[PDB]
Order: sequence, then structure tokens, then C-alpha cells
Amino acid sequence: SAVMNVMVQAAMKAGRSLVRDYGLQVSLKGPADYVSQADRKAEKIIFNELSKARPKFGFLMEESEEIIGEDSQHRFIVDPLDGTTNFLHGIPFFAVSIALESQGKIVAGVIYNPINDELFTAERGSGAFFNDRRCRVSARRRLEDCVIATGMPHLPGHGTYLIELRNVMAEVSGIRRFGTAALDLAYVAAGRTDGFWEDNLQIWDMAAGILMVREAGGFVTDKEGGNDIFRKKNIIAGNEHIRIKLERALKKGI
Amino acid sequence: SAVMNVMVQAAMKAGRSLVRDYGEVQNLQVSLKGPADYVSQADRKAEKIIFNELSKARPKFGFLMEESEEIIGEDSQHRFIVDPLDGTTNFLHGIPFFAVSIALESQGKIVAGVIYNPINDELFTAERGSGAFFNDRRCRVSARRRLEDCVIATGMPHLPGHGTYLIELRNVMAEVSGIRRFGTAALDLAYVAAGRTDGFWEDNLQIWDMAAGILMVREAGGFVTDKEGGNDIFRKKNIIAGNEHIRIKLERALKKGI
Ligand SMILES: [Mg+2]
Ligand SMILES: [Mg+2]
Ligand SMILES: [Mg+2]
Repeated sequence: SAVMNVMVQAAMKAGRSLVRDYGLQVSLKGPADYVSQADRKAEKIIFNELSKARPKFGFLMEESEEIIGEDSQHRFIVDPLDGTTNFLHGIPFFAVSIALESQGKIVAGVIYNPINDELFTAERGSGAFFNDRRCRVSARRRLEDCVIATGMPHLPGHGTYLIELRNVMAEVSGIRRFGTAALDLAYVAAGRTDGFWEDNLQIWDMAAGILMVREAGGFVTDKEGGNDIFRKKNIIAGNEHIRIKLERALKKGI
Repeated sequence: SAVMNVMVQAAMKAGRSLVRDYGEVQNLQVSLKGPADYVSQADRKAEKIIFNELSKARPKFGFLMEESEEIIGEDSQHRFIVDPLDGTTNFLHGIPFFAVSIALESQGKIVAGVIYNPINDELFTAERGSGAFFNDRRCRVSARRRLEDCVIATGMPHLPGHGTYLIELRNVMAEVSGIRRFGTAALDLAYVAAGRTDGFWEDNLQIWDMAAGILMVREAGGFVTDKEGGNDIFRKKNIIAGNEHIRIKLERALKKGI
């Protein structure tokens, strides 16, 4: 669609800015929670580019106050830099994430890793794509064959998290913690990891990636197996078999 | 030096092979060496390329290579130590964090190291006494002095020692701005050497996983110990790496409650 094209172009322009900045006025928004000039410039670019094409739409953006659109039915949801801490450390693993929400549903999503030039896209009913080729969740059925990605609390819920990690670690070929959220969901949708779980995530961390995984033939629930992801701010994602096995592993001993 | 030049060229040629194979993973024969411990045709071809290049250059040197039997050199005092693919599980899953690692051991000491991530074209090199380099520019460990500012990389057991690991992780997780688990060993050490992470710890690593990386971190102004703070790394098969401040605070955090 035209709107997907506009989203893709905004993400890639912001991504090129991030790549220039990668090769900065940092501040703390909260404990271990960073924002830099790179995030701010990416978000300006995305706001300006999307505005030129769909001036009627609303904007929910990580780094600035929400903008209400003239068209009450549509808003872009923007993470201008998923993996800020990675970026600031020179860890070449981070992404731009843009979703479109129409009448309370996520209908388009773009996640772009500009370091590796990896473009993940999905529209409601279109399937997931990686660099213009269809992609799907992995077909693994046993946890012992799987690599599972995770997000960790650092510097609330550490004890519960460590129970979950214990249960999953005992059963899988690998755990990964890359430091992103959107890109981790894209990696599940593209079959690069077999599943993902995390808590304390914002709407912009997850919106594009939830759609991606679902369009890729996978399943996404909150940590309780329900569909209250944005309110609960937690997630389990994977193919039908792995998602349920993860949900079971996560609850053992809780 | 001549020998670093040869090592770099071997690593980069292997790296080119790996990038080629990375585009066609499903056509690679893959076997288990142990629970969750994979080797593929890509590892073996990388190793072939490295052996073919290095042995041409130094035919009397020994080779200690992950995927094949050790070759005792006719020169008893020198051997290459090779991990032809650091991050095999990542590689097989299409995850872009993996590296080739080559070190040179002379008279029991590691004297040169190359770690190359061919996806991102990241070349880390060091020779004993001469400092660490990242893509032809000097690099160095980070300047961070407090855990709360740090990102610490870790390696896990998966599919012995899980409980002890979870104590260590609990202790570090409570103190830092971030934990990372990338799925490599050599490349993690290179990231500490270049100041991209602030520290690293892991157990059950082999000589080829760490030889080049230990030199890298030391030449980058950092410090590397076993988990008890000594220098028995290859025997104990464990490691803590970081700048002087962070490595000691990690060692203390790892022992709390044990
Ligand atoms: Mg962000
Ligand atoms: Mg956030
Ligand atoms: Mg290997």
C-alpha cells in the first residue's frame, strides 16, 4: 500500500540518520533509561516524513507527547530507536519501529535495523516480509531445539523473572538477550529465534512486532495466555507450539 | 607483523566463506557434538580455510582447532589456536553475532589474537605489548567505574551449574544498566576490549573460545581473571573480564551469597 511505502521510507530515513550518528547529549529519563540526540533526531525525521504523507493521522511517539489526529480513526505508533542503550554502547543491534493503528487495531508495522539493513514489514492480512521476501516463524516443536530471546529487568520483578529464566534455561538450546524489544519480535517473525518473552514493555516497543509475528504465522499473548498485551505490558511470542510450551515453562513454580 | 598479517588474512578469508554459507543455512549438514552443542559444514569449511592459509605460512607451527584433531607442530614452541566459528548456534539461526577467532601461542603465552565478525566487518586485533585495535584504530576498555552505569555481557549454561549461575545473574542484574547475552564468547571478549560492553563473565569455555579475546582485553588496558580472581583461566575454564574497576566489582558481585 501507499501508507506502507510512506512508513518504510520514514523508517529508512530515520535509520540512515541513526547509522550516521552511530559511526550525543545523553540524558536519563529514569533509572537505567536513556535518551540521546540520536533518538530525538530519528523521531523528528519520522514525524516530519509521516506528517507530509498523512497529516490527518495521530502520533504516539516514545520521546514526545501524544499528538491527536484530525482523523480520529488512525495513529502512528513510533519507537524512533529500539535499543538506545545498545546504540550508546556501540552495540550494533537496534532498530526503528513504526506501527499504524486503525480503529484500535494494528494494521501495519515496519521494523528496520539499519546496521544490517534488515527491513521487516507486515500489514494486517498480508503476511510478514523480510527485505521484500516472505518470512515465517520457525517450525520447531520441541524446546530442546530452540533459541529463546528474552528481556530482563535491571537496576521490579527480578525474583519472578529469575524463576521464569530458570524454567526456560533448563529446556532450550539457547537463551539470548540482545537488548531490543521490537527487533526481537521481528527476529521471531522471521524465524531467527523461536520465541520471546518480556515484561514492562510500552506500546511502541511492541505494536509493530506483535503484528509481524501474527502475520508470520505465529502467536502472541500476554504472559497469562490472554490478549491484554498493551494493558499488562508483557508478552510471549512464538509459533503455536513453542508459545504454549513457553507459557507453561514461565508459570512453573510461580 | 608478518604473522599478524597472515592471521588477519586467514580470518577474513574464513569470514567471507561464513557470510556465503550464512545465506544458505538449510543446505548445511549439522550435527550435535553434545547436548545443544552444534557443528556444521560452515564451521568445518572456515576451519579448512584457516588451516590451509596458516599452515602454508608457518608449516612447523602446531594447530589447536575446535573441529579437528590437534596437530603437534615440528616447532614445539608455537601453535595457532583456532575457533573457526564462534557463535555456531547464532549462525545456524540467522542471528548476525558470530566471529572467527585465531590466536598465536608462543612458549605457553598468547602473543597475537584476531577476532573477526564478518557480518559487520568488525576486525579486532592485538599483539602482545602493542595494544588492541578495532578496524585499524586503537580501541580500549570502557572508562566506567560504577556498575549502575554498565552493560555487562554474560554466557549461560543451558540444556550443569544453572543454580549457581542464577545467583551470579541475580547479583549483577540488581546493580547494572543492562545485561546482554549475545551467544558468542570470542566476540564478547572483543566487545569488552573495544569498550562496547563494560564487562563479561562465563563458565565452561574452551581454550579456542577465549585465547584471542583474553589478549585483546589485556592489550586494551583491561583485566582478565578466572572467577576467583587468579590467572588459572584455561584450566578453570571460566573468566571475568573488564576494566580494573568493573572487573573487581563483578568478581565481588559474583561471589555474594555463594
Ligand atoms: Mg526507543
Ligand atoms: Mg522503553
Ligand atoms: Mg566454534
